[PDB]
Amino acid sequence: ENLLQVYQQARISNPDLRKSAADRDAAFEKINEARSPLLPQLGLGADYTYTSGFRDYKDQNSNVTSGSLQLTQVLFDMSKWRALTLQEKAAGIQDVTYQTDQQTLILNTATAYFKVLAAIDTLSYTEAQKQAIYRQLDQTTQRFNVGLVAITDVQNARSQYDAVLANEVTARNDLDNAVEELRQVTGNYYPELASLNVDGFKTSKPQAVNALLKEAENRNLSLLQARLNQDLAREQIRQAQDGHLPTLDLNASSGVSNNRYSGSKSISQDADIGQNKIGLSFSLPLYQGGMVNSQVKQAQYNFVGASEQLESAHRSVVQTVRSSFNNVNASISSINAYKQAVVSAQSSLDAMEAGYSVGTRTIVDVLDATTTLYNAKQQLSNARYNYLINELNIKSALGTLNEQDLIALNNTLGKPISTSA
Amino acid sequence: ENLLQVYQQARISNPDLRKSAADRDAAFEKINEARSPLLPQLGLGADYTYTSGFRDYKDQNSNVTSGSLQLTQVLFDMSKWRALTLQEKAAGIQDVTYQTDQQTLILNTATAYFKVLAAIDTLSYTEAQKQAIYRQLDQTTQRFNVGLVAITDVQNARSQYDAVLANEVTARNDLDNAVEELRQVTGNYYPELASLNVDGFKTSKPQAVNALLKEAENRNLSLLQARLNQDLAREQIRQAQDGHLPTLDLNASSGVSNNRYSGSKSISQDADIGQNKIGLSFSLPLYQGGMVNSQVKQAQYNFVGASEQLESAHRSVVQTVRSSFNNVNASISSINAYKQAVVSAQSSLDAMEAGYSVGTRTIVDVLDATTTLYNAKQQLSNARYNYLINELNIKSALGTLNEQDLIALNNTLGKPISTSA
Amino acid sequence: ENLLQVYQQARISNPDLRKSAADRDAAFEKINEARSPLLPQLGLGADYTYTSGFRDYKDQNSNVTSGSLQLTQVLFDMSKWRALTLQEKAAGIQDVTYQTDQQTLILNTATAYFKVLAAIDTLSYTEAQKQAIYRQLDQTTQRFNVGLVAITDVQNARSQYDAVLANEVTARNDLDNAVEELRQVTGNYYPELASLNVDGFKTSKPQAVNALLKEAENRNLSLLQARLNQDLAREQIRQAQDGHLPTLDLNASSGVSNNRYSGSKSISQDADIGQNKIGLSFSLPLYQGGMVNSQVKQAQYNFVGASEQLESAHRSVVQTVRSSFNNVNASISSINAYKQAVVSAQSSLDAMEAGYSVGTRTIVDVLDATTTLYNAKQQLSNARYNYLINELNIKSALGTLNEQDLIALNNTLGKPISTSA
Repeated sequence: ENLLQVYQQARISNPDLRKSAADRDAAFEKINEARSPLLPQLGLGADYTYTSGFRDYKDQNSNVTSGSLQLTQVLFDMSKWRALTLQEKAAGIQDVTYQTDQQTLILNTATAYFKVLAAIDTLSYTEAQKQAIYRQLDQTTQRFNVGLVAITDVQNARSQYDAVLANEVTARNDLDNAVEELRQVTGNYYPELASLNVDGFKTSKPQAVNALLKEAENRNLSLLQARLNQDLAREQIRQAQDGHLPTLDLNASSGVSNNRYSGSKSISQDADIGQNKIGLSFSLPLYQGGMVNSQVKQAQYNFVGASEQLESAHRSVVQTVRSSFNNVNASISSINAYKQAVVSAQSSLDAMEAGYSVGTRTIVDVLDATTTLYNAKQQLSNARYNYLINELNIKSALGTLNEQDLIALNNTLGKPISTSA
Repeated sequence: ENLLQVYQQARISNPDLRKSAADRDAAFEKINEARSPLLPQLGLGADYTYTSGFRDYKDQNSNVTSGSLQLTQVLFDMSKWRALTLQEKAAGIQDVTYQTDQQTLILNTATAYFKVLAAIDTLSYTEAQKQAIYRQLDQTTQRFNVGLVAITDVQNARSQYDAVLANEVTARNDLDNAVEELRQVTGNYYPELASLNVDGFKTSKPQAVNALLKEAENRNLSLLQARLNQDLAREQIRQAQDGHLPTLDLNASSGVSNNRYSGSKSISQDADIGQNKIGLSFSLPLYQGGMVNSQVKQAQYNFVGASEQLESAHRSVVQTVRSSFNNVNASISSINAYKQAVVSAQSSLDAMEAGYSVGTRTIVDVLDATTTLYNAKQQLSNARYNYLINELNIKSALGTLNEQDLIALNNTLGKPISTSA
Repeated sequence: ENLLQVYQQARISNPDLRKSAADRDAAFEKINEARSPLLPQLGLGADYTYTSGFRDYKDQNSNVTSGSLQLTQVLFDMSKWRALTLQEKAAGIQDVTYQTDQQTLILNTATAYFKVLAAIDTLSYTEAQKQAIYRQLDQTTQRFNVGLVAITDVQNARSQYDAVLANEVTARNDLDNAVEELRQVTGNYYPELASLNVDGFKTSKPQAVNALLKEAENRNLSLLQARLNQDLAREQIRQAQDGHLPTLDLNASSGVSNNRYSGSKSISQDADIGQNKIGLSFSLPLYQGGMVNSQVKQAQYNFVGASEQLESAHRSVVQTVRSSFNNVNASISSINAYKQAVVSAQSSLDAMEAGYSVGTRTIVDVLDATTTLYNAKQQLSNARYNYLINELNIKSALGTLNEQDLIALNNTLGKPISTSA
């Protein structure tokens, strides 16, 4: 149909993106799950015991029926506060991952679309190669039936034709499997896609690499995730440090009991009482053997690990940006080179035909020139499509990949073409 | 030896499969580990305190020697029941993974076997190519020593011979490394394997793709694992919902104590008592700040995630099945094409020899035709072996991969051949 | 600059290695975190309640102000001891992983260095190929302007020149991206590297494969990690078995309270008391429903799993060693073969030039011979560099990879060469 519509259908019906969204929302709710303990923790309890006497208390039994409405509340517990902040930061991380999955979806959809298109172009060029080989083979066959050309040329052409047939089979299989991958990405089978407009296709030199690097270190996603994890490790250090601190707990209750002491020797008086109390509960772990002073060092070493992960991510980002810039410029230069190559190879094929007419060159040279020509055409098409893919990879490293780049692309796509075979 | 015996030795002595089996059994025992808490939790305790008086209780000491035979039991705790069911479902999942590992073992063993065989065939064809090149080179050398052919042809043939030597070295290394991988899979080194019977080799068109897809969505393993995980997520939702519910606990004891109050101001009476009691313990978390109402939403979002994983698995399965069907048909068509190509290339080589005898064609064309012929033979052999591998991949996507398919294959294998070099 | 200096800069400024070191130290501190509980666990508590009377205790209130200096200590708890030993073993495992990361760093640095060098050599040979093609094209152009050669040869040469231009573009891009990867590894951009000294380059047959296998099974790192995990599983079995055992706990306190009973019906006497006690606390889980007898079976099955992982690691090690030995010998044989091929191809190119002068051979054959010659040169260079890489892979499987092997290598490197283009 088109690239934009394909991305729409994907975004609407892609499961990996939906799973990342689910995880994001699950984290944003784990936030409340962690806020819970800082809120009142009202409860309720009961009991019914039957005490007896095994020795020295013989015949002194009892029948209790107790209830309780225990309530709890936390006035100072920094560990829970830090866990809450940690969960907020993890939610931010999962949001970043959702963004990354959006970008990955756009990129994979475009990659599959252009793989399908390159497969179509390759199949068409291979079929054209086969047709040209068959034309030459038929010419030689007729000129042999009359008595001009020898069986040698016929057999050479037959061999080349068979090889081309095998290559065509391979190309058809590749095209079908590419359509299947496109389906796996989007969900539907596309019998007609939007082709490329080479009559107006043009390449634009990318922007300065230093500006790309600034925009990347500012807006990239893996780097952002790394620095978020660094902040998370800092907060973990603080969480561990908070182990040295006290923990208040405003308790409360509405206790009630119904004692019914029984037995012969039972002397105590049956009492049905109710006890309501409200009090605090301090705590201060003076010493624990080194749990806190060890968790702190662990958290500091994990913070070091996160800092090093951040540096590694910066290096990977620089590599990605530089490689994408370089291979974009390379795709441009190769487009130009393969254009010149196609022109020169068509000229050389005409010259080889002239020579075969004369007698200098041989049909094998003609067929090799034809193969070279059509291989050059294939390489040119693949270079165009790789240029597009590499532009997208650039815009991905920058984290500025969105439907707008896909619109800029779709502006390029022109007439439709079938995925048949 | 043969493919069936190789698979037997593997299944008997493959460590990855054994590890998956170990994990399966570990889960089936974690079942009982989780059933435990629902069973009585009898225990035993003791104590020996020496109380004193810091202020207002001075000279009022004590010496207690207490014992206890605490017993516990759970009459209503849905969280534990749901954990038990969860562990049962995880055991089912691990069983599915064990099945998947069985299939993967069969497939990897066959892949390695056929890689070794293709390496042997490639090495043999390369050696034959070298021998033909040397025959032509010796013919030219003699015809030059007599004074017919020029040094030019000798040097061309020498160059081609050297290139073939290098390719032969590469092929020998590949064969040896393939034998080593086969060993890594099975455990033993195989100096004689069972070759292919091309004199009776034939290709059977696979069954309809729609029937394949039905059988796959019914019997595939990744899809089954995905739906099992979906059910697991449902049970997790119920487990979380169960947080709103009460929790009974039938307590019990046989308490005994021996108080020996000491001190000058000690007025209480020394008592050696025994207290046996049996009672219940209700519980009802009216409010907790949102822990349950948050765990529930988390579980619902994880259920959504599992549903999306299931859809992704369905898509991947469709892709796998369609790709396997397509590349099977492609292997058939390529077998036929490369057969025709080998025939035509042998004919063209004979024609080039005739031409070199005449004077039209040149020795370079002869050697290029020979190289084409033997490359075509290599491609044909590799196409056969890939057809077999792709049949196996089909039967894997369907989840119907077992020793029976390997027997159907081994029926194909014929005379033995050595892995030497 | 050089290989040794590059490895120095890497080791000093590589983030992955630093992260592995951080994890190692974090484990060696988790050791103390786990030793903690076996040490005194002094604490401190307080309380302030206001009891009332709901029914039958009306007007019998209270105002307590309690304190406590609870102390704890563990005299027999085998679970904690086994956890301590487990953490020690995990620290050993992480140390092994740090060693593995050191080796991986050395190997990746060398791989990137030699990839860059091979890219430089390939680019230079491609530029030389282009220059030779242009020389032949200019000769033909002049001989056509005078009236000797036909437009046919001119066009053939033009086509070949264009193809070479495209290949040169690809090579330049590959070189730049390789330099970028080298940067990602080390941290700095290297405009001048140390080239290879082919004038004294030589290959040494590796040592016997059986000795390699002994040294590997003795000093390899994955195998060592596997057996360490096996021992860890044994200790886990013992940890689970320890669930049957008792658990003493030397309690202690310095309790103090200030009761201020209030109310009209309040008859009890206000008391400000202090209670200091010190006692033990036994424990003996006679029955638990099968938790211990199930954890034990789980640990035994996990021990089986670790044993199978160990066997798999042994097999993978054997495969790695045998493959490295084989492909080293293959690199040697291919070096020799490609040397002979380069010599013979240069001779054949001279012969083709002579023939074109005569009239037998054609310019297409000349250019094909030139392409073959320079492809052979590329293959020779790549074979040298792969021989070096495979020597390093050998020394890696043996676990004997260190700065000394890099020094042995750097001894090979000679004059410098630029990474420009």
